[PDB]
Amino acid sequence: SMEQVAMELRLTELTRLLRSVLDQLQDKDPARIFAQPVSLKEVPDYLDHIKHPMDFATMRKRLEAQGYKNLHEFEEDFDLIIDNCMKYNARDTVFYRAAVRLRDQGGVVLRQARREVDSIGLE
Repeated sequence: SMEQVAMELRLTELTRLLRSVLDQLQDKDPARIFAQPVSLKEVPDYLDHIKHPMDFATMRKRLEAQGYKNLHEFEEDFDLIIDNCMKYNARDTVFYRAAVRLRDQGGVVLRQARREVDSIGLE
């Protein structure tokens, strides 16, 4: 149907915007600490601690499959990256501190993303 195609175009539009947002957020992780999933070979107990692992590569895979229906779902996954890190790692670590900086700098980006999604009406 035509209505279905129009909804699909809206999803494609949202995906384009979120790709730009994802690129901007990942730029705030210059150390690439959050670029890839935590390795279960190198951290074998990780899933005993963290029940829903997340990372930028995994978000990008979901994004390119148009798997985020709205900004809230995208933000959920970004918050997992930060929140998982701040639980597993202690405050005095480069990992925790990178997550704080990513959260703070990312908030700026997500503030304007929300306005743009509302403004152009993408969800």
